[PDB]
Amino acid sequence: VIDAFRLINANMMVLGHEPRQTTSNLGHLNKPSIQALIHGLNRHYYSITINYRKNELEQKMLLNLHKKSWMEGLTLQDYSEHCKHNESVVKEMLELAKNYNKAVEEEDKMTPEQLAIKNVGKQDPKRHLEEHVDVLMTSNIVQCLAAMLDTVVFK
Amino acid sequence: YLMEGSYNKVFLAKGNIPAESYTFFIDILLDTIRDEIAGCIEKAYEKILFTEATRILFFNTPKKMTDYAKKRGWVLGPNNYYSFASQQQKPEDTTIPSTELAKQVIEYARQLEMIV
Repeated sequence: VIDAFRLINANMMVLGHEPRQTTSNLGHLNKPSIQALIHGLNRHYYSITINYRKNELEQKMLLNLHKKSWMEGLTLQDYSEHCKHNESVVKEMLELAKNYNKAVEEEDKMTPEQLAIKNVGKQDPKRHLEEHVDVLMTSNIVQCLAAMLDTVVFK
Repeated sequence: YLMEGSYNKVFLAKGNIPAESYTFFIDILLDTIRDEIAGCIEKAYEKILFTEATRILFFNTPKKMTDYAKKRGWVLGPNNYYSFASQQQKPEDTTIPSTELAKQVIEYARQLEMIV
């Protein structure tokens, strides 16, 4: 949020004339906020449009943020915490599996107009299991592939 | 009889045909069967007596056993023959998977995160 302003004088307004003669329609693209109108604004000062100049060199330099070294992409993590994480995930998967059919059975025993409000205080396994599936698949696939190519990159 | 390994009945019936001579084809079958039996004996044996081959293959003692062994090289004499098998080529190497399994995982990832 950045704005730019210039002042005006009231004597010229006494003459029945308004400043900032208009020659084109590119000056009225943004409507002012109500709080700017609440204060002085057009009866005391006028805002002007703003722009940012961009060149290729600084923009190309600036995109290096959060880039990581070539070491971080070849480490294959410990083979002891990975199985612990998989074991942890599988149990909640099992519990959500057990809780799924209870909500599946009663999906139509109640009028659908209040169906949405029925899910306002308690969790639903259908939405709460997909994230487990996604993270689990991603971790397993990437951990396999890293070791797969590393077995032959080095000797 | 030929489909499975039973071979004695083939040569037994080869001297018993009620239709006609049929000798133009039984000889070809005999040659092929003798060759394949020679091929089979080469496997799963590290020791055998010289006369045992003469018993299994119906040429008894026509001097053809030594020329036949010249055809199928064999190794040693002393009334004995030997064969050697390795079969460890497929095991003990993980480099051969390293590329095809990488391709398979790449395929999983490719067909897992494309908008259809």
